[PDB]
Amino acid sequence: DLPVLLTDLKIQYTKIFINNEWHDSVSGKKFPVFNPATEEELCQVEEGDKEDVDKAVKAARQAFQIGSPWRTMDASERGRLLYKLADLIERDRLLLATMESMNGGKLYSNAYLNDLAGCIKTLRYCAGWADKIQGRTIPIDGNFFTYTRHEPIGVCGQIIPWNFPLVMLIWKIGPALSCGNTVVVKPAEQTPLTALHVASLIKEAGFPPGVVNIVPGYGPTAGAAISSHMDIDKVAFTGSTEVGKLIKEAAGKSNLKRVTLELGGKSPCIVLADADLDNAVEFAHHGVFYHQGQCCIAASRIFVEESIYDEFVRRSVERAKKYILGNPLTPGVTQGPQIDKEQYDKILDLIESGKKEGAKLECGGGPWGNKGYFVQPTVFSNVTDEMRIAKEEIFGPVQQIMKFKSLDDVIKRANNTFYGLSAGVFTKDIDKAITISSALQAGTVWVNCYGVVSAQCPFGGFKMSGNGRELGEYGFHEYTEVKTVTVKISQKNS
Amino acid sequence: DLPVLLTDLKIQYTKIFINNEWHDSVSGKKFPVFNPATEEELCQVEEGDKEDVDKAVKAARQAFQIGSPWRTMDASERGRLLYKLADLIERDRLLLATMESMNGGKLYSNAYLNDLAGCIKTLRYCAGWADKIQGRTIPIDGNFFTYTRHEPIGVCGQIIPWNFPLVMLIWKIGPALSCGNTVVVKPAEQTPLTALHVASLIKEAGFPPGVVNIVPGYGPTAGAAISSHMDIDKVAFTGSTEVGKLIKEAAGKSNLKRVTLELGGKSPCIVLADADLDNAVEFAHHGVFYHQGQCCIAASRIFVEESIYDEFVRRSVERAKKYILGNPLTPGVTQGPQIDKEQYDKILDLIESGKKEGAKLECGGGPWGNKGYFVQPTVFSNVTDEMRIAKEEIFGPVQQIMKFKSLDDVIKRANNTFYGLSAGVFTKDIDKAITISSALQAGTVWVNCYGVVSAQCPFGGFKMSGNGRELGEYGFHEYTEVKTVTVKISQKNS
Amino acid sequence: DLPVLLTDLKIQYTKIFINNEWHDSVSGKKFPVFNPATEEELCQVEEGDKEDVDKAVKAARQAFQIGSPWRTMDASERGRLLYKLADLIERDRLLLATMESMNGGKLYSNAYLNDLAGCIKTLRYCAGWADKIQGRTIPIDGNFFTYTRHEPIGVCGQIIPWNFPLVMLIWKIGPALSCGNTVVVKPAEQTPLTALHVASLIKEAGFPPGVVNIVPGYGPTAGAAISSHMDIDKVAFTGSTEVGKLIKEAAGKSNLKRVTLELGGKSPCIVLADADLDNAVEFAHHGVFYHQGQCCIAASRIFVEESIYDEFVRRSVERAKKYILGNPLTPGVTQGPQIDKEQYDKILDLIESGKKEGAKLECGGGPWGNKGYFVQPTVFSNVTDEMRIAKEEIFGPVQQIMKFKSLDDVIKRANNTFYGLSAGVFTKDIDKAITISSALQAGTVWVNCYGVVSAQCPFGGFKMSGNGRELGEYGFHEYTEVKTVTVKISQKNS
Amino acid sequence: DLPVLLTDLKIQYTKIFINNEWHDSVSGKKFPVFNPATEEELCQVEEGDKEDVDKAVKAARQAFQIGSPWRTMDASERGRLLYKLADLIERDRLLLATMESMNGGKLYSNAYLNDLAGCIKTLRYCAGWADKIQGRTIPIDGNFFTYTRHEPIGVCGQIIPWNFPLVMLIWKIGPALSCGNTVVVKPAEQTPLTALHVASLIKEAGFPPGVVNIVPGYGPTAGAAISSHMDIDKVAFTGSTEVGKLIKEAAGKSNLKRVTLELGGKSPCIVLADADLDNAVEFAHHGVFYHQGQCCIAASRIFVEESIYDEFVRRSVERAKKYILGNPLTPGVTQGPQIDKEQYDKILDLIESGKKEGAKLECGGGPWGNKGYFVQPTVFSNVTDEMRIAKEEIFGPVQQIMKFKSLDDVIKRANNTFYGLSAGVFTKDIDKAITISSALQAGTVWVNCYGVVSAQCPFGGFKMSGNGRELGEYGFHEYTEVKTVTVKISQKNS
Ligand SMILES: NC(=O)c1ccc[n+]([C@@H]2O[C@H](COP(=O)([O-])OP(=O)(O)OC[C@H]3O[C@@H](n4cnc5c(N)ncnc54)[C@H](O)[C@@H]3O)[C@@H](O)[C@H]2O)c1
Ligand SMILES: Cc1nc2ccccc2c2oc(C(=O)N3CCCCC3)cc12
Ligand SMILES: [Cl-]
Ligand SMILES: [Cl-]
Ligand SMILES: [Cl-]
Ligand SMILES: [Cl-]
Ligand SMILES: [Yb+3]
Ligand SMILES: [Yb+3]
Repeated sequence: DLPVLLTDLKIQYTKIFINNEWHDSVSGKKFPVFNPATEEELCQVEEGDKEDVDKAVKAARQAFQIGSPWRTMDASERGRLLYKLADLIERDRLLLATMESMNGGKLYSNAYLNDLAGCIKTLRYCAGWADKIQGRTIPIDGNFFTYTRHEPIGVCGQIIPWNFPLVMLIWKIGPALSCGNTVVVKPAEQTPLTALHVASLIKEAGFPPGVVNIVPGYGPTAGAAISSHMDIDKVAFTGSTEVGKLIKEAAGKSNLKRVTLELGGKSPCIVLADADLDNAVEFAHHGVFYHQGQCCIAASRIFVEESIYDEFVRRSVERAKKYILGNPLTPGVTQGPQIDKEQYDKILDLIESGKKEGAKLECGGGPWGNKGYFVQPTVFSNVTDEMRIAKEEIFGPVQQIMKFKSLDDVIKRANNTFYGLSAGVFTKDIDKAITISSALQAGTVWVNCYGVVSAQCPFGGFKMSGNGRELGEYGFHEYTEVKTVTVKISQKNS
Repeated sequence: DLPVLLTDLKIQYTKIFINNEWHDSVSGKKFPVFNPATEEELCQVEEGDKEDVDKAVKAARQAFQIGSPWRTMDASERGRLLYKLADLIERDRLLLATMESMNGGKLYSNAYLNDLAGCIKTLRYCAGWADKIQGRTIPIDGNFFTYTRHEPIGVCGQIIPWNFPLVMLIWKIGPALSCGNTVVVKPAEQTPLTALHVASLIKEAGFPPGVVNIVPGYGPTAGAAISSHMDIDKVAFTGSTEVGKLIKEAAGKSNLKRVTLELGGKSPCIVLADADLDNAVEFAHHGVFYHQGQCCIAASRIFVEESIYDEFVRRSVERAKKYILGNPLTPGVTQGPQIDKEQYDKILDLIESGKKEGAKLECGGGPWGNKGYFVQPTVFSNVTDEMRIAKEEIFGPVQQIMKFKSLDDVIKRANNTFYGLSAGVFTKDIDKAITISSALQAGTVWVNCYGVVSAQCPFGGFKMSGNGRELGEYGFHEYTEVKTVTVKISQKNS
Repeated sequence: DLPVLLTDLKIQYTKIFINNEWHDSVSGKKFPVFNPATEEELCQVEEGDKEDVDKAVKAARQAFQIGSPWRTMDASERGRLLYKLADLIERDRLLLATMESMNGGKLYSNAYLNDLAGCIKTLRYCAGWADKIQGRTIPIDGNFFTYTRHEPIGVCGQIIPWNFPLVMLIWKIGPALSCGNTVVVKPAEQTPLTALHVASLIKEAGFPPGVVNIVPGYGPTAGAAISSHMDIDKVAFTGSTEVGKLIKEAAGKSNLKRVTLELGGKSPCIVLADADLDNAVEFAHHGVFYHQGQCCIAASRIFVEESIYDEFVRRSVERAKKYILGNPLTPGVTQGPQIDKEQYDKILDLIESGKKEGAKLECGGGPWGNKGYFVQPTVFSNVTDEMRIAKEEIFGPVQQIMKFKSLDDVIKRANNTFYGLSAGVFTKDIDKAITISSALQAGTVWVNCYGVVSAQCPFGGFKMSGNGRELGEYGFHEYTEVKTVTVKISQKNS
Repeated sequence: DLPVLLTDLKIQYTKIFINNEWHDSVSGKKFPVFNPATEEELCQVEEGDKEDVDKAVKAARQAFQIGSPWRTMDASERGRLLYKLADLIERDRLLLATMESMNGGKLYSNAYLNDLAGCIKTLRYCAGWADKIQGRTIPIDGNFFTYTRHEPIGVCGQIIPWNFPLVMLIWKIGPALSCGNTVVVKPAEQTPLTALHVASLIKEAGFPPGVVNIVPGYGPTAGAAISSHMDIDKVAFTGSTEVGKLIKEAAGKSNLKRVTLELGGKSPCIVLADADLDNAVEFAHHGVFYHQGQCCIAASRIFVEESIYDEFVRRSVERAKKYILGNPLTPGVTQGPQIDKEQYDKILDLIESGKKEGAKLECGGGPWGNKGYFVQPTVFSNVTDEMRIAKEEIFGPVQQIMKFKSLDDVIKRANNTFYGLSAGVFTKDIDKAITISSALQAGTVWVNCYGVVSAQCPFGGFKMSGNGRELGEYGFHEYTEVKTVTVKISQKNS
């Protein structure tokens, strides 16, 4: 069942968080924060800029110094702190899910049952790794004793998008903190509020000051200050391809800091004639429409074998026509608004390109309502590979359905993109499932499902959908720096 | 193609191998070695007993001493020696395959193309791990530096069966030597000859003396001397369930040495109605008949869904009726003899139990020829779970075919055995393949194939088919002894 | 600080725990449980025997069936249950530490601050591994897809000693449960009480019924029923060498179940002339006297370089003369009783052998008090390697101090034992610390400390001190069974 | 001993290597290649540019296609090919060492005994990993089967410097090929010759065409074509900080290809008063002077405790005054030339800055000879942290020696650099060795030695000395791309 907050949500935490204390901006400037379902201002937040990032980095650098509490405490106690933070987020789950929905335009049902549960589970997963991060002893040639330390990197700047503010906050700080790093987090200008509430819980849990610093503010200002900072050792980012390129360039020009990126995609589904048809239609539908299409792994190209193409298209339209748009906090509402004017304009412009370029509009195709950034759920059939809605990430509720008959050809078409975040394969054939998934150039391939993401699985893109992996055992590698120590000895023995 | 030796095979190495020198038995006694296809003596071999094992253990213990060449050389040089040994076996492949066939009653085609290639590949695989065996550095609670050494165990006694003399020799010494152990090997009394030739190549490759010692001789004498020896750290064994129990008991009574066992099985195949029928028939046929049925992973219970049962039975009989029995060295011969009188008697007695207990004899069912331990390839249909040929490992060319209709029931029937070495599943359904293989209590489960064994895969039994794993990354664990070293330090840092 | 229970301890849980319900013994028989400090009966407990073990195994087998709640729940939820159990033990820490002290004769200060903290930390460590136990995907030769499952083994019988009842209970059930096994636990007849209280918390935490079963009772009865049971897949044991041999023999005779043993030791310390002398004296003192000497890793042979031998002996005697014997619940008491009459008699008989065989009695040497199994802390100097107190594990407060001058010789003397659980090295020289620790045949080697044991470190013996490892990453291997699944595919790609 | 080539070296391979065939440049242009010891031209080589890189990438992309020989062959056969290549380089060791010395200005003794042995050993190490690169099976939440493939990335562009042409060629292609990638290699314009000879051996070994392509040519032309290429998946680079920044920027602007860099350093040694003084002087001397100082790990800041500073300085000068300069092919010659005019000018300009800024010139300080880019081995004492020779990587035979008395302060001074490739610690104190090495921000820390690099150890920089690691188990991660495959199943079991 779906419990709700029984009193009005009151916003309390609006300031910059550095050394576990609340700071005004150095400039004194604040910026507004809006509800995307009403277009109304929720509150003002301190606007961080380069001078505020500079204060946060100095705090994170001090907290990382040899001999500091965060460097010297047991790894198991790092894990304890993360498990306590997860307990506190669970305590404030109603508050946090409500704030996430109100600020992010996110269905409250999903915010409470999915985002908040993913936050809690991911933190608990990360807490468990803290004292299980291990180096090696190595049988080097010669009379030496050689071991490795998988040390924390140091100060990690982490730039977060607006589509999953809480989940992405925990995906970033969970592994970084578990490995022993300190962090300077820059939440999306649209959605700083839940991150600042989590900062209050980081204080309450007892993390040493400066281990986690949060600087709300804008991208070209605070974000660029992070990417180009001379004392940040690593930057992690999730968001647009364009900013990703900006970050890697600024990183190259400044101090060659380590960079990992996750940059969205144009993820394809291949539905073979032998697929469980109803299962494939349902998973591909949710794959493209989840969170109003504002998901990096959106299943935005669905290739269906000709023998079943028309049935797939009809059943997808039937399912797309069943949505209730409105305020994401009202029960029964099944689609909320897009985040803001920029994304809203982008979706409408791409929908129009689909009409003009000759796609078949099966349903939707325009805006909705008198307030809020709402877009009708839209289905396009007979899409071809050269159309804009086939090539560009839309980040809206816009589904593309294509036909194929040659399996060889559709794999090339699925791979013919600079993106490569995820893919789906729907078939009952063992051999096809293994060989197709091996052939797709995508970081996660789902077979007979879609959008299944768990803390135990590494997640990240092939090609221009990004570099590096998050979560799972493998993701923790990107938050460590390996040191080899080689000691001369009189005689070694195996 | 299949090259052959162009001169008569001459036997040269017949003595006990200790400290890289050839020893007569302490007793002076020798024992005969026979060709199972002719029942004629090939040569005499020095008979090792407890006093000879005692000399070999003293040599292996000396070679393992701290400061010795084998303990102090680079791990990478241990690997070099193993790769050189593989090169030398490849050089003597014609000789070794011929000797293996003549002594072991093994088809020369298989001996040359399969056993010898598996020997060479497994050695090269093991050589690659030598300098990649690594311990850990561990973020222990408190102000300590903790690391682990994955040391060699020490002197490993290794008792080998007669069905795959060379392959089992390399499966044992490859990992043991790669990890840095020293070994005392006791080949089967039936088949000492190829092991002694390999000992000549261990000398030629340059292994330090005492690293590999080979003591030919009998089970209750030399083998029991190994299992009960007070200075052997580990015993590894492949052979009968009965001896396996004898070894573990003697190990418990003496010095609590580590024991790993592989003890054969009664491995089942489940063939669902949707299986590729011809593929399933061919793999199950070879699965049961390979090397005259003298294989631990023999597919000796084949459960076939009723809808296709009669077709499966007919096609299996058709395939079983196509064999040519004779001397395993003559080209075109496709089935050789059983190893000796004991195995021959055991197979005939079990075949007769099948007739008496009411199985349907589809073909074969008796002995063959005027010399050699030959048994007609035999197929039984309508087998039921209480018959002796359903319960006891036969180790002969005797195939059992059963029907089922309830998938739930046939999994229980497949699991209703104290054995658990391997199983096969034949289906085109993705879900069935994953769920059935997860549900079978067997160490290796093949899907739409059978008998696929490679150096990269751990191999071993569930339940009374044995303990521990051989080969793959996981197998190397059983040839190391973990030491934790914990050092007090003034202050640790992550 | 050291909080205490503010009301009398009342014993509640005295029955057999099977399927999360409390059972009387099948026989109806109960046995008494005593306080070793007073020799007074505390309560009666249901006496489990073979028929009760048979009920527990049937319950554990049912809970392990494919499709059961414990097999199908998320690994992460297995970890959740373990973290909840740790929370509950932390809640009942005062109760549990008091009961442990009263039943086990264990100083309350240590019981509360060390045993209970080790229980809580080890459980939390084990909970973190549950969803991080992973198999492999393997690049096998040929056109196949090969992966491994690291499955739970199944029903694990776990026999626990009386010296660390709670800690050993958690060391056994923590890893077993984290890996997904079900367990049948047989606590020491002397000390069943804390295990039965933990069983009440296993119920409260919500573990599915039959996942943990606890059968109090005696060794030759309930314990032998476990070792010889035909449907227990693995037995783990900590206790005497003699029973260890009995278990491995019964395991070999019955169903070849997997066995791991930890069997105590005769652990040596080597103190070089350059050692921090006061540091070495203090660590070696606690190493031998901890928990009245009833510790497997007791530092029961201390070899000290001649130049500093007399100073080491004097300082050790000074420290040994500072103890206060009495009831382990009274504050300020620094040594409690031995567990029972058998251990008490054994210690006194070995002390007398030391006197007769010519050791120098520096202090102690006899019993103490009018009630309770108390032994004066005893120090022997000028011990030689042939004396009984040099060879046999004493398990009492009896310290042996020896001199050496040849480092080569003292390493041989340190290694000249069938035991091999642990060792200590005290030196300021880098090279000596690495080379000596590499040369000692012991499972844990401490450098400039002793007795440092943490959940992150594998723990176990070389030689006759046992087989296998507990805790750390490596310990989890012994609670999994590896299954290789190899799937035929049309074409593989790297 | 040191064998030599008995006939004149004849240069044969001067063309671009693509698809295992020799190509002229698309332009027709060639460039000269010089001997740095004589300043004389050795031969002309085809000059590759963007059009040639484009041909090589197309070939490498074709060789990486699903279904190709390199994608479908057994991993073990990838390893076979690498071991065969190592055999062939060993066969041509005299030829290759001579060519390396003549083209690279590298002492023949080192070229034959060190570079060529490192090439052979590193290849054999890499060959062993090929079929031991494994993914995971993961106990994900929900009813799913999840596994990972550690796939090759794809086409890897690899830009090589002139100081270790062969060793760096093998460090790049060894791991890349072992993991299954295809490569486009751009050797230094100064030193293309040995790489082209190795290309002839790649053909001879039987690597499929297009797996290894080598495009000799210049940095701003062929190198920039690689860094900015839209179909190269990863670029690896070793060389200057400045080019490293250029590569990462071009990578960010083009296709966000993965980048790893190794960029030299300013590596410090800390010599405590208790150090073995002669051992520290010898290791620090070779650490700074190896290969005429043209080593990334040059020990270019040596901090010595005041009590022993003057003795360290004298002994270092004594050792530096014992060199024989001349042609690196003549026996007895112990220092060769610098690579070219640019490096030569840079060294002399930095030597002069040392004089002007007030360092104490102990020996050397100017050029040498009438031909060749020779520099006298130069020692500076009383260096301070603000001088250019303290801050800038010199890449010449120029040693800096500094004093300290505060250990806290000297660690800060050691860390006060944007570099971070390596460091050395010289002390006999266990605690100091562990705590100092933990505190240094450097990728490899040697204790009581220096410059010990082996194929089993990961190697790479902290901070602006680069990102990622090469060699060892950890280095192989950077040549794989992780794919998560998650399959819906009816019910999972642990
Ligand atoms: N890490 C090392 O081992 C190493 C090696 C060589 C030089 N260095 C440092 O660099 C300094 C300058 O030496 P250098 O000029 O010969 O080094 P460099 O970085 O310019 O040359 C190294 C490699 O990079 C190539 N390259 C040059 N410009 C390029 C560009 N725009 N794009 C892509 N590739 C390009 C070169 O052709 C060569 O293959 C040296 O003095 C030394 O301090 C370090
Ligand atoms: C034997 C040897 N001794 C050395 C002593 C002092 C300094 C450097 C040394 C060295 O470098 C190498 C070497 O091949 N490198 C390439 C890889 C990066 C490191 C340099 C070998 C080698
Ligand atoms: Cl992985
Ligand atoms: Cl495995
Ligand atoms: Cl370990
Ligand atoms: Cl590592
Ligand atoms: Yb369906
Ligand atoms: Yb010296």
